[PDB]
Amino acid sequence: XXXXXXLKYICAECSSKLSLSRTDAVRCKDCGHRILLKARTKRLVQFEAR
Amino acid sequence: VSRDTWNTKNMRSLEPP
Amino acid sequence: MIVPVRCFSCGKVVGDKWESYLNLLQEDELDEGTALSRLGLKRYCCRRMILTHVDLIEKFLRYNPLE
Amino acid sequence: EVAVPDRVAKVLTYPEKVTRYNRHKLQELIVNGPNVHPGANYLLKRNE
Amino acid sequence: GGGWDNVDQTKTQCPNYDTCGGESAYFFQLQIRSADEPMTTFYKCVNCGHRWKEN
Amino acid sequence: EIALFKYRKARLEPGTAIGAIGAQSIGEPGTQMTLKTFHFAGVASMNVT
Amino acid sequence: AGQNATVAVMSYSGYDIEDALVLNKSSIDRGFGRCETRRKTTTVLKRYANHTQDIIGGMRVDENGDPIWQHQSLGPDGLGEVGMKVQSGQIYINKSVPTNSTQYREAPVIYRGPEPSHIDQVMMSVSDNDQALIKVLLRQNRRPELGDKFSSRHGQKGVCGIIVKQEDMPFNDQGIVPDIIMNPHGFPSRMTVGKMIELISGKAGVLNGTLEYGTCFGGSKLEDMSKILVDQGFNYSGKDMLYSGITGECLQAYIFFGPIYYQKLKHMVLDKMHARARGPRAVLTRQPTEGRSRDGGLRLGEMERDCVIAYGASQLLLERLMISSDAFEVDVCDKCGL
Amino acid sequence: PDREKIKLLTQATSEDGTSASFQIVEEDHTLGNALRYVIMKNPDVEFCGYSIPHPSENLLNIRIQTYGETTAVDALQKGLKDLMDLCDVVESKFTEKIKSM
Amino acid sequence: MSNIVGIEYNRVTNTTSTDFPGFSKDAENEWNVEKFKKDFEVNISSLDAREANFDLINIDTSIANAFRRIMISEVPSVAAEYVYFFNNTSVIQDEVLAHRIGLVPLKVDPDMLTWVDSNLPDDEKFTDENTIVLSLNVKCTRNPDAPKGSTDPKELYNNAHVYARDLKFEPQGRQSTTFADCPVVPADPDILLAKLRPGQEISLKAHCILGIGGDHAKFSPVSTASYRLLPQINILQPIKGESARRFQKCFPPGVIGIDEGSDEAYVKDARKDTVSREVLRYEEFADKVKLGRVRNHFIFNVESAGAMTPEEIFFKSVRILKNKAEYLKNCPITQ
Amino acid sequence: VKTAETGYMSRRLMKSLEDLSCQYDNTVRTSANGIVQFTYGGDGLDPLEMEGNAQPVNFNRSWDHAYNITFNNQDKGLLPYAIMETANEILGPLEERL
Amino acid sequence: HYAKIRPWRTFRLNECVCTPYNADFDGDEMNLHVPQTEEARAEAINLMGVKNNLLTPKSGEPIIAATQDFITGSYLISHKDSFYDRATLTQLLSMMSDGIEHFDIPPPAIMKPYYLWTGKQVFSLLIKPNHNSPVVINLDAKNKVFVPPKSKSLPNEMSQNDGFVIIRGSQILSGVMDKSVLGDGKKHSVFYTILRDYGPQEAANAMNRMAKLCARFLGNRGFSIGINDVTPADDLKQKKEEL
Ligand SMILES: [Mg+2]
Ligand SMILES: [Mg+2]
Ligand SMILES: [Zn+2]
Ligand SMILES: [Zn+2]
Ligand SMILES: [Zn+2]
Ligand SMILES: [Zn+2]
Repeated sequence: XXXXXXLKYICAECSSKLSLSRTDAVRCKDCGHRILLKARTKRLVQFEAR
Repeated sequence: VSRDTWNTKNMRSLEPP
Repeated sequence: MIVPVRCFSCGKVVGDKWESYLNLLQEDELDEGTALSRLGLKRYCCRRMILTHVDLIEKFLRYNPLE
Repeated sequence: EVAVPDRVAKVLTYPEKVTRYNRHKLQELIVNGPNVHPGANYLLKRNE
Repeated sequence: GGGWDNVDQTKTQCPNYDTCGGESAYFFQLQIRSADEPMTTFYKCVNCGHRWKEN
Repeated sequence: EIALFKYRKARLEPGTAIGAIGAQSIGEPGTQMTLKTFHFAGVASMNVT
Repeated sequence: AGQNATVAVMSYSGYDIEDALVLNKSSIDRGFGRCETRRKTTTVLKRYANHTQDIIGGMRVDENGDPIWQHQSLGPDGLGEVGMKVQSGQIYINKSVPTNSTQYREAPVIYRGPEPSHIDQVMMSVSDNDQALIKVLLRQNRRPELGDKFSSRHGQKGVCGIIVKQEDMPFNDQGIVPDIIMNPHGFPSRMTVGKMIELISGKAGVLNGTLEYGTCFGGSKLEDMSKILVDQGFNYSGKDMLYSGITGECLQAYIFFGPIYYQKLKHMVLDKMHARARGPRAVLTRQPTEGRSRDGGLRLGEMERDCVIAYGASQLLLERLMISSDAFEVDVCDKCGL
Repeated sequence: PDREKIKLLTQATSEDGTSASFQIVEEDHTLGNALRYVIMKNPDVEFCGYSIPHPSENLLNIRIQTYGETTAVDALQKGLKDLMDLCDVVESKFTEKIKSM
Repeated sequence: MSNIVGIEYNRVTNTTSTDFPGFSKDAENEWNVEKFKKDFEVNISSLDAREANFDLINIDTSIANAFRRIMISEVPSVAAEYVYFFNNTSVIQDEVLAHRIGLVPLKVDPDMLTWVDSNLPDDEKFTDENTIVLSLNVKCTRNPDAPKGSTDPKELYNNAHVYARDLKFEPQGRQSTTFADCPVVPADPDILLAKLRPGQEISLKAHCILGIGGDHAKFSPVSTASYRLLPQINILQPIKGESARRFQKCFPPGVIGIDEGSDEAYVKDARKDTVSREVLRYEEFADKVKLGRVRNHFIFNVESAGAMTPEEIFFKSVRILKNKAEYLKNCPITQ
Repeated sequence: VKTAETGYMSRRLMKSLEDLSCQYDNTVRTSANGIVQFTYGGDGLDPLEMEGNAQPVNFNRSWDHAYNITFNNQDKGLLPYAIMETANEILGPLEERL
Repeated sequence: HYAKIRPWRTFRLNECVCTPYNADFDGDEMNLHVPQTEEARAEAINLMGVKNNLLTPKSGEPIIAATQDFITGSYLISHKDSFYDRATLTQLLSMMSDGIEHFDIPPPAIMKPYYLWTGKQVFSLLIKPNHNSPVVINLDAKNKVFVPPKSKSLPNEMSQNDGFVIIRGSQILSGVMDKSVLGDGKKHSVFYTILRDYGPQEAANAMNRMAKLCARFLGNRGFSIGINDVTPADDLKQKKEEL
């Protein structure tokens, strides 16, 4: 046989899982933190093991 | 140890890719 | 950062010896040289692999952003 | 001689005019195109 | 006169060895080259007075 | 034959940029020499530049 | 900032003349000299006096549902996905600017890199002046390649002249293979005896399990290091009998063999390789631009012009200074020279 | 039938054999040195030596010059066969020692 | 001289073969088997599951080095080549983690896999005869315990350390049967692949294929394959008394002994000797000792990375040299 | 200081001597066709082609080269006067040409 | 130069031509220009070509010649203690060429008890590989370290060291291969003589031959520097202290 291949935001300090609705804010909802980071992509990323 | 594996196992990986 | 899997010069696996080296140093404390020799790190390249490693990943993990 | 990277040889070019002596070679270079090194990046037609 | 006896000689044969048999040369070393480069040495044959920098 | 051939070949060729060649031949050595006058330790002569 | 390379001080392969270094392939494979560069790009979605502002909407798809190639790693929000690779030409910030700063013209941030990067961080925030702020961190792993610069704490810097297979390297009785080979010719004129003492002290330290000291006016005495070396079976002066990796025979000279701390410098050839055939020109002078970022050309200055004149190459002068720099077909009146 | 592996270099070849350069692709010092040693053990061979012209190319030029007895091609063939026989001897000794221990 | 490599205080002498016709008027040492056959010897000092120590006696340096080079860079082995990250939220970058996984040696027998053909599209290139699939799914959580505050992160977090043993073999197709009796595991299960904190997760799978150490070091099957010429110590004149003890202290502990009675020093074990030529700096044994190395006596030490036995590695190296000689002989010479 | 002063003397002397070139009548002239040297160096010899010490021919090396290239143990050595007769047969056409 | 397309990202050059450029492979960057017209291209390769510019125009002395490791390898090969059997000699000649040059093996210097060639014969074959090569070189040169012969009346090649080079018919009869005979600034140089007698192509062939030979020879021979090379002897300690 063969073998084939194989918008959440994060609060910078409280690490909460944010989902920013259409034009709401750029602030965390649990604490007032204004820094949000994109979560890692859900799709496959392939690397050479070298 | 002291037992041959080359005799009993056919070396496939040694063929030129 | 984290201990390299293999010695740069030899290719000998040293990534499975970091923790045993740390426990040799801490539990029933040994000198660094005898701890390295007890792990089979005979050649000086494999010796320096463990002797000179700076475990920076532990310091990096203090800033874990996904708490 | 000077050794030149293939990456900079694929962008640095010489404007070789087609004659009766090198037409086959330049045809092969055009077929190769701009992405494999023994190739060519541009063609300037005689009447254009 | 001249006080060349008070200068640092060395053991080098000047390029003009086919004219005079000089095995000595007053010298001083200056690093007129970059910090990555080494130092440069200057020479002056005592048999003919011919100067040259061996770098 | 060798000596005459070498002498004939040694003649300056017409069209030579001999002025530019001389300028570079006199100026390139002028880049390896210090602006300050450095003398051997013990000469004690007049400090002619 | 560095690594303790196994170093054999010997002439080897002829690619190590003039400061150049011989690096071991398969030491690079195992992670020696492996580094990465992280680069941030900052864009602000600025509000305007017309109550309009920039937006980061986008990620248009093709009819099969897959994003177009320009938007392969862009995410639904219009900002590149963390972990995804960006090749040259792809957009990772799809910023649209109003045309009356209702209608938006595209001003996306496009990756212009000879080698691909990976988006490792996308930060969305605001500044103190209530304005959107997008920061994207692009990381890029870097293999030590030919022309990358290294140094050894003693002013002995150099680029990688050659990368050689491990089996081509000289080896000792235990099979130890140098990570780096440095030319002995760099020593006699530079007089870095401290580097030799560092090699011996580091060898004694690795064999003894103790980090040694090379402190100014002090440090670990050379005789104690030689005692450690002898007591462990090595030559007192750190010179080992090696075998040739390519002939297998004993090298006729003993080779200075031991660990030396080597720093990889920030000057990698990947950021220096530049080549322009044709492209951007400064309109004022109609000459090629000035920088590797703007794809500028190399300036043939007065000194190079003088060298070409001294060669007597009139046609090359013409080709370099008019034909390939600025050749304008002007109309001149023969009556009045205007 | 590999027509790209070994190539006679006609520019570096004498009339009526006895001197030739062979270009061998995908080979390096490993085969070059062993083959050179074995060929040099041939009494008719007066010159054996290989070179890897450039590290960037998986290539090997081996030079053979003989006396009038045989040709460079025959010397190369004899050397290759003798290398095989040497490898057989080593394999047999190693196998019998492994079995015995 | 005469087969002995000269170990002097400043130089090494007599390092070349000198065993060919044309070395001298006696055109001896011309090649023939049944001379090499009777001369050549193999002495296996020790054999282990991963380390072999054996002697190749009366063989040429070029042949022995060919074996060493082939062992290092031409014996194929299986290593991870492509890593597919479904999720990696650890502090270690994906490229770094992929490189570490590739460096992990796998206890999978070569010749049980087929070389990947590079001329195939990525969706038909990987087959069950070509590839081993290794999965890795680790998630960190806070330990539901109450130990001493801020202890070591082993009873403080769950799965804080990712080890090579967490790489799970995922049989594909007929691999469910062929590998049933020998499941693929890392040769060193306790390699520290990653360290990670609560909320961090690594989810990947890796495709492991045959490869060559010359291509990438991860494919090299020996942690070091090497040899050394057998040392030779010649005591030219008797050394006795305190001079004998001084002479004995210049060699590794068990190299040369002191006779009881006769009281003279004697060479007890030159195989134990590392050639530091420490005797050659003392001027009192300058005329009393000659240091050498037997040029055609090779003490091979082959230590396996873990995938195959060192005896198999050496036999494969000899086979590879023979096979390349055979293939070259069969190849037609092109003009 | 040397790095800062590189490209100054060469540039100045270049501005001075740019246009001096050897003419086809063996004169060094400006670009205004004015004579600077009626003959270059008063010799007409290129410094690049001087094998000797600012002289065109290395007599000793040339003599040894001729002796070795024409060496023949089965050849008769000339008398001292016959050597000069050959020398004056070759030189003297050229000497009386001037 | 003539372009040679290579896989890496650097402008590589032969170290022999580093001296005119004043380059030292330590991060140095150099500019490469491609002439676009036929006339400019011909002018470039015929007036500014490396082979046509082996001599500096300021003095006529050679400026493209052996650099450090090439000089050291040549000196070690031609050292009076260098003797090579037939196999080693032929391997040296194959490395000297690209394994594509015919060599007429001369009679060995030593015929009893063993057929041994000296390194000076190796360099003679470097100068003139076979009879079809026209390079016949005759040369008298002083090495930079020349101690005079034992007597005033004794000739120059009888130096107590190998300080005087004699080449007669492309055969090196005495003297080591030195900087003064293979490097820059000397008009008694081997490459200078080859140039002035047989052409830039012959001189460049000899220089390439030497460069390849040294690049392959030094690594397999072994040349190293260590702390013991700069450690003073015990007697020097007392002598220096009292002095
Ligand atoms: Mg520099
Ligand atoms: Mg530099
Ligand atoms: Zn928050
Ligand atoms: Zn190691
Ligand atoms: Zn003088
Ligand atoms: Zn007008």
